[PDB]
Amino acid sequence: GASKLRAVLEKLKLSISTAAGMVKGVVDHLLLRLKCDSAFRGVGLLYEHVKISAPNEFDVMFKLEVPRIQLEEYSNTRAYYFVKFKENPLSQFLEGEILSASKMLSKFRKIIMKRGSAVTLLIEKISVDITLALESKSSWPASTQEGLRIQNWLSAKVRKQLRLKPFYLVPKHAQEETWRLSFSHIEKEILNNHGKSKTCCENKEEKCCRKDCLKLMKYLLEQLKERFKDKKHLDKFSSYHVKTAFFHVCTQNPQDSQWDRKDLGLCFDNCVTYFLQCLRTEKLENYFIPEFNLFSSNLIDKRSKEFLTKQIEYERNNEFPVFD
Amino acid sequence: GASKLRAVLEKLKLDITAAGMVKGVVDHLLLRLKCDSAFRGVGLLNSYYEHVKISAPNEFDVMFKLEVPRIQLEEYSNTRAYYFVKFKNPLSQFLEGEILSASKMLSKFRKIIKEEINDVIMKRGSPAVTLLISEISVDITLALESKSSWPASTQEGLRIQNWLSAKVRKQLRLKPFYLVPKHAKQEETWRLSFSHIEKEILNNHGKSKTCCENKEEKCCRKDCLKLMKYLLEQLKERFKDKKHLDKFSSYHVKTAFFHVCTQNPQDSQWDRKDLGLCFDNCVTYFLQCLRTEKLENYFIPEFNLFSSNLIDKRSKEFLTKQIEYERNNEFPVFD
Ligand SMILES: Cc1nn(-c2nc3ccccc3[nH]2)c(O)c1C(c1ccccn1)c1c(C)nn(-c2nc3ccccc3[nH]2)c1O
Ligand SMILES: Cc1nn(-c2nc3ccccc3[nH]2)c(O)c1C(c1ccccn1)c1c(C)nn(-c2nc3ccccc3[nH]2)c1O
Ligand SMILES: [Zn+2]
Ligand SMILES: [Zn+2]
Repeated sequence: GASKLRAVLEKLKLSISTAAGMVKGVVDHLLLRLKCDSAFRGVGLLYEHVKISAPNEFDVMFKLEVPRIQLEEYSNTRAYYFVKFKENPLSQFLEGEILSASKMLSKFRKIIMKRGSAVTLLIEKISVDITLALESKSSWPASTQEGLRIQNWLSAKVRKQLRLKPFYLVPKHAQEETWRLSFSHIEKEILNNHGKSKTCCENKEEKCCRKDCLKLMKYLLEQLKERFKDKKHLDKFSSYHVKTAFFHVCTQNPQDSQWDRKDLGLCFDNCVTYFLQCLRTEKLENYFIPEFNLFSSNLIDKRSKEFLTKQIEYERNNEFPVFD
Repeated sequence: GASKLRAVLEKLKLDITAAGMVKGVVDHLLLRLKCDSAFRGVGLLNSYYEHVKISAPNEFDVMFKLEVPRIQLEEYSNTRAYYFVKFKNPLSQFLEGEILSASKMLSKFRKIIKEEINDVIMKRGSPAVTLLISEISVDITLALESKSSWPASTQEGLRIQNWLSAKVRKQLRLKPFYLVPKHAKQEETWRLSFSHIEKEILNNHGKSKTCCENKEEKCCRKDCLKLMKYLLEQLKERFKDKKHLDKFSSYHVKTAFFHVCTQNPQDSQWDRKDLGLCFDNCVTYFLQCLRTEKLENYFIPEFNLFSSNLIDKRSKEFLTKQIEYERNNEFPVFD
């Protein structure tokens, strides 16, 4: 039954660098204007399409390095932090000793169109969501110590090299002045360098279906969210849950031969299965922050997960009619 | 006879505390050099110390790097490896016309180091300075760092695509390259250096990313390289009172080994069980390079390390005879 999945992927691919050229013009302009300011002088780039079905909705991130940062964990949430400082161009945005996300974002929007993580620009069909992020080159927070468990797949050496890279903090409510950990750069680097073999997907002998499986999962969730957009059951699910579950599946299946392209049908099915399991048991560990449960009852209620479970099982039993 | 090979490797493994002493000197030198405007951005390539000889644990090798932004290279004759350094300036005090003088820069480098050393002893281009700590030796090399694109002479080198992948080769070529002062057969030229890339490929050396991180994936690449280098070191020692082997170096061994890695890209061609054959096939390849007088620089394909203009055929024939004898008699020089 994988032929239908292949048809779906063909249609998704036929739907580019033009629109991105327009977006690039606008983003370079905005970054120059921001760089003229004392507080955002170090602003910089770390295009991405959050929804695979929306080729004209872009997502970019403006970073800003914060040297010698001091993090205060909010409420043992493992993912949300106050940003204190350990000579400070962000002093304009302090509320006591904490960097205020409110003031910083207010000024950021000022320099920058439409309304945490911060601005939606139009450039008649193209939309661009811009998120502000602090960059830190300090070691990763202690809540990540047991995350990114790629040692049996991409290797312990790669894990060390990745953990030597910066981490990011985006403004997000937990209490209004908290910042949330972001590792989207690591997710991207893994997705584009995803095999146990370094030449994975560089030759016919070593073609795998990891990326295709992820795209099919994201498209399944997007189609289901669209179809039931009039109900509220699926409003809290996002491609972040899909990507986290996909990375967990990659950890469970670390060999390239478990992702042979010929087995797309099974591989995708496996992905679906794991996601469904996560829904039923209400457990989806953040891939980088293992004590953060994205499927906690404090975040998504039981009924929403049961509804998504039923809809997905229906789709799989009927060869995914929502793909059409 | 692979058991003897593994015995040799065991003995080579069995103090490197010594580095401590090395570090103590190195840091201090770097402190002093950083007070000068010309050497303001000096640092360690980074690992403070390396060893060019597997059998000289007290003989260390250090590279001090210094970034030259907006560098302009001009290739000497068509050497493909040697260049004059010009600029597109804290180094303007060493400028002879429009070209950076290796002689003046080196003179100042060693002057500063000598004055700092006096507060260790100094021995009199590339290993700019040799310091003897206590009774421990440290060869220090000055290198310019350029973060611009690699020179055009390297465009078809580093052919690791079928071994370490094309993505890895692109990432490696995005790293800086280095220029070490070195005279050419002309005394104000600089020679390309990629020893950082060499270290990276040796310590991340398999097609599989988990090569040598578990029992199922142990390969014998590093052991074959160690055995080749020990073979050369022992042969150069045994015949050091003749000049026949003075021009051969661990660089030749390493270059030939990397070529063999390109020829045998699969981890299953380096299974630890097959150490004996793998090493043999390394020796053979090196031998081939000696007979045909051809050993392309792994990063600069048109620079022939075994050219008749660099090493004459008498030396290559002597080394071939010695190596073939050793291989036919189960390597008694290892003892
Ligand atoms: C990925 C992502 N898909 N996505 C999405 N998928 C859709 C599918 C159909 C229709 C609409 C859709 N919208 C979305 O809205 C995000 C955002 C995001 C995208 C861009 C900018 C900001 N946010 C995000 C979220 C919802 N959660 N999240 C996150 N939760 C965390 C918890 C702990 C630690 C880190 C965390 N990161 C995150 O990054
Ligand atoms: C000679 C040498 N050419 N070379 C080189 N030639 C090039 C030609 C074109 C492009 C790049 C090139 N790089 C190089 O990088 C060295 C180094 C070295 C190191 C530090 C400073 C200067 N050169 C070295 C090594 C790698 N081994 N080695 C050595 N092996 C020994 C074994 C036994 C006994 C003594 C030994 N000495 C040694 O001298
Ligand atoms: Zn692949
Ligand atoms: Zn190995």
